[PDB]
Amino acid sequence: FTKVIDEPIKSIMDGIHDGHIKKLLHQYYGDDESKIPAVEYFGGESPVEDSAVFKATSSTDEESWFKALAGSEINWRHASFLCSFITQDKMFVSNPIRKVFKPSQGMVVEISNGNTSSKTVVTLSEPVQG
Amino acid sequence: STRPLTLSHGSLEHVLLVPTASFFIASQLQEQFNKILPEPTEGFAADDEPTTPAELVGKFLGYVSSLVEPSKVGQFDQVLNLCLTEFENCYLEGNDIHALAAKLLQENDTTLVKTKELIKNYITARIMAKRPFDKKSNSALFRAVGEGNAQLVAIFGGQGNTDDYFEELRDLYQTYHVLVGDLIKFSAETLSELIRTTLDAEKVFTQGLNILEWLENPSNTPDKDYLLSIPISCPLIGVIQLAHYVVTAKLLGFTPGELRSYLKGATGHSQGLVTAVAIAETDSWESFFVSVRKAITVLFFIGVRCYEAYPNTSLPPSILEDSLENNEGVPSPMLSISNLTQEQVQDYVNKTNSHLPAGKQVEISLVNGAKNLVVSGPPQSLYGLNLTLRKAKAPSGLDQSRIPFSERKLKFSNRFLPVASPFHSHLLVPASDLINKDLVKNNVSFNAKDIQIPVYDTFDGSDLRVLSGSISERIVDCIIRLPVKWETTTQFKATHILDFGPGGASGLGVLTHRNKDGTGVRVIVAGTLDINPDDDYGFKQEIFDVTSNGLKKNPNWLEEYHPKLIKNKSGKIFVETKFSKLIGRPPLLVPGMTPCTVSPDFVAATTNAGYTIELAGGGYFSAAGMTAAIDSVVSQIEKGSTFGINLIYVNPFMLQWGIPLIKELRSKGYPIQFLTIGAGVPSLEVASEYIETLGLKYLGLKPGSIDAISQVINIAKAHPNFPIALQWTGGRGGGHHSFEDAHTPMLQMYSKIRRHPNIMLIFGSGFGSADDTYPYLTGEWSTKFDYPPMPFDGFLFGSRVMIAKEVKTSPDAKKCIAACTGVPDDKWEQTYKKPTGGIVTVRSE
Ligand SMILES: Cc1cc2nc3c(=O)[nH]c(=O)nc-3n(C[C@H](O)[C@H](O)[C@H](O)COP(=O)(O)O)c2cc1C
Repeated sequence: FTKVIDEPIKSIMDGIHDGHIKKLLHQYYGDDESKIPAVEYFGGESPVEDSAVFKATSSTDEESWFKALAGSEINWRHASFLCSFITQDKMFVSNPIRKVFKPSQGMVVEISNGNTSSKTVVTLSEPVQG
Repeated sequence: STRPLTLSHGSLEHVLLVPTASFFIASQLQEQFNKILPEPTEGFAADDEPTTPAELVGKFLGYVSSLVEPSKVGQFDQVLNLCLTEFENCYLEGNDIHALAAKLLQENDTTLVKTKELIKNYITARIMAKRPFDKKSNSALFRAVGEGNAQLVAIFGGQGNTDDYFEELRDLYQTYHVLVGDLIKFSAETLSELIRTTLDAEKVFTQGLNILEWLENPSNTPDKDYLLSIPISCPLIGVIQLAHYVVTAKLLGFTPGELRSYLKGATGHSQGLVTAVAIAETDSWESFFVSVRKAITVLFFIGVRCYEAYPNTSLPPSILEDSLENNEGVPSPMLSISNLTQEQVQDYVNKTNSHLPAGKQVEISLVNGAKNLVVSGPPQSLYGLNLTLRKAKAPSGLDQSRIPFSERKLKFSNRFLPVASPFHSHLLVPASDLINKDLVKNNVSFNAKDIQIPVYDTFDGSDLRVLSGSISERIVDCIIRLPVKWETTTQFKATHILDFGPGGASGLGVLTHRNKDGTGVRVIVAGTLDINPDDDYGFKQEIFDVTSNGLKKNPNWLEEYHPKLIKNKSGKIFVETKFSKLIGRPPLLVPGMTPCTVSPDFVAATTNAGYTIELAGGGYFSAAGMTAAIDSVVSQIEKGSTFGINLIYVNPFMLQWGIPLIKELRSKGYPIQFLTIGAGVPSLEVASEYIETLGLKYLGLKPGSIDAISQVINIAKAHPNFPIALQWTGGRGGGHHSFEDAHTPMLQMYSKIRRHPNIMLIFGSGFGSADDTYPYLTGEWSTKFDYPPMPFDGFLFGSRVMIAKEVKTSPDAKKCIAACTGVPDDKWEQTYKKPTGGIVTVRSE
């Protein structure tokens, strides 16, 4: 398959990806790009309600807690509570939204307009001077 | 009003709220039970001694039920009725007895025998308290079959599964006395009648067929070599099978006909087929005994006339000694051969049949798999074949890793089955005529209209309902002379299979499971109660469970690892695999290559195209040199772009600066997404170090062989939440390469790999185009080898990218690469001798 000299690496790899996409469209999506499901962003998936309220305790499981805070829809809240990394210029530091909302006794997260990404507001509240 | 009654045994204890109106009676028993109950030891490891509270309350139900008698109403009835109702409310949370039994085995330090004792006690208690199993259980499986989410097929085994088949009948008679007791006694009077009715029966039954006496007193039971003889083993294996069917019906509150109507179809390996036609005629508990009489009678005459046609003669002591001191079995009339093809075996039997006359020839009798056959014939003849085989096989502890795949001497196993007749052979043909006469003299005919479900013929896989001729005559023919093509008869489309047959985990169930792995079929072993640590097949408990543990499905690889398309908001379409889903970009990678990916210009340029690429540590000799390459990669890639790093495991010098550097650079947050470890797989303690310390998203491993894949699977099991990228490459790959085929190792290892949801499974060696990779993406590649589809999660492209514009490879080297014609997969191994397609193999330092 090594025949054409000086083919750009983008063109070889895209050639292979776009090859598969054309065969997978033909076989499993009757040649129709409209049948392809859409997400906001594709990635960061581990291989393993409008107005809600979540009271954390000492027993509250981290993973369950962030899955609830994140919501079902793929959008900025999903990223915010499930991305393990964010970027600072070119560096990849720990996600500070998952550090701040890390569950513990007293914390109370209220989600408002959960079903509309553009207007959702997550509001963490803790006991401050009683 | 009510008074607490403390019944105990050392540390374990249970409180029972007995009403005061019948308290004096419950205390009478409490004392009497405390006498028979032995002294409490440490860990309760001794026999006839409870190990959990549940066992103790069991024992108490067993003791109370022994004094009670069901004919007349006693004083103790009102205590049994209550103490039982306390067992139900405390320990059986709606579930059936078997589901508790199972739960006590895996959690607590209970032995199998104690659990069997606990089930007996509960079942006896239930029956003798005048509370029969009348109501239909809420078993998840039989719920799902009513709805249409499950399709049940029943299979019945036969001969050559265990030597100690009688222990299964002894276990049924003990543990389920009250359920099967009536069946087993009827089968014993039916056999005793057939012996005195038939002319020369008693001549074949030298030590009688008083099975009742053998079940009561284990001392009066004849030796195994008499029980194994087909005139006994035929009808008794039928009885065992019908007893498991009854139990299964009676604990589900179904009539036979009801349980038969839940089955899409039945079928049976060898004499199992007689049982399979027997259950398919059943309707009610009243007319169950005419369908049993027919089955037992057929198997009785098959077992007698086949034994009269070919009795087992004394084998020369020279042959018995040669077989034992060559790690083979005792020569019998059936020789299993594992891990050879049917053509390869039919070769060796055609060599061995040329030298032998007509009446001593061997034939292939059972085709249980692609690579799992059984040859029938005279035992001396099969010892012949076995001498012709032991010179052709490699020792089982030979190292063939350094030998190219096609030159490797084929290794296999060959044991003799524990069976005393050559079923499915020309030797038994003379018996056929005699059997067809004994079936019309005893009025035993199977009629096509009375058979309510399809029963699959073991030869061609056809239904026996659509037969023009006699069904009995065909079933006999299928057992005595026609071969069994098991894969051809199990072409039915079912989700669940119930193995009723004898042998449990060694039986027909587990074999059917190996044949059908990855097609989304779950086998349940309906006879044996036990635990499977793998959980690939289920046991008796799974039939009766009412929770979500009753309907467990097996992974269908084509549906579960189907490649999909997806698009993001910007409308860029991606191929969605387990791998691409993680890395958020197309499931193609440029693996680490010295010197192709040592260039920070080519790593940036591929990372910027939007593809994973490993920077090759092979081109670097210090942390300082690598650090300055990484800094150059970062400089050229966009914000949020990442890349990997390839380290060589057989360069310890390069790991002892590389691993600390990766750890340091990730602590400052450099965009190193993953580490790949080339040339061998790290040990568990080293792999655990890399996973937990290095701050990586996933870890690439590049297993050479089967043992290396098993070592990757062990690393994955240790860190079940951490993604492992198992980059499988055949030896046909560029650079340092193994001796292994690309396909054969994945066909063996793909199921074990897919048990572990954190292994992303990449395929390399010999790819350049969408055209050649697509079959690996959709899993059709494995349908050429007669396996179920095995889709892959991603691809790696080494050789293919060496002539890209951005690669530093000199112009005249690129011309020299592009001029190589290459060769197809089947030729590649020729590189070990001579220049094949412009490419050759040489040895490193
Ligand atoms: C030129 C070249 C250099 C390689 N260098 C390395 C290396 O440094 N480390 C490693 O694990 N594999 C290395 N490999 C093997 C590849 O990572 C991969 O196993 C192989 O390229 C895939 O086979 P293919 O070349 O037929 O596409 C190299 C392969 C080639 C062709």
